Amino acid sequence: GSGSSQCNAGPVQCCNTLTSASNSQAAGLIQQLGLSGVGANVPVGINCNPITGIGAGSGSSCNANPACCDNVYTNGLGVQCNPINVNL
Repeated sequence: GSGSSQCNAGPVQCCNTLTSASNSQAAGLIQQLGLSGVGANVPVGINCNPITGIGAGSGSSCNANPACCDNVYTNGLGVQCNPINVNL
């Protein structure tokens, strides 16, 4: 097991903050990568990494905010991050 059982759009992500692309944190990153097409209502994951360390929490989960994203860039910017159910 890799720990990425959830998320059909890729591997499981652990974001420092799940917010919208209208957030200054997100757009800062978005504009760092030069991402066009991401509107203000678009979901994004701030500082997201792939949760591939089984053992953190109840197994695989994020201490901050767990999400599934369409794309996650190495700066940690995720696009289209939907919140994962972790004892939601």
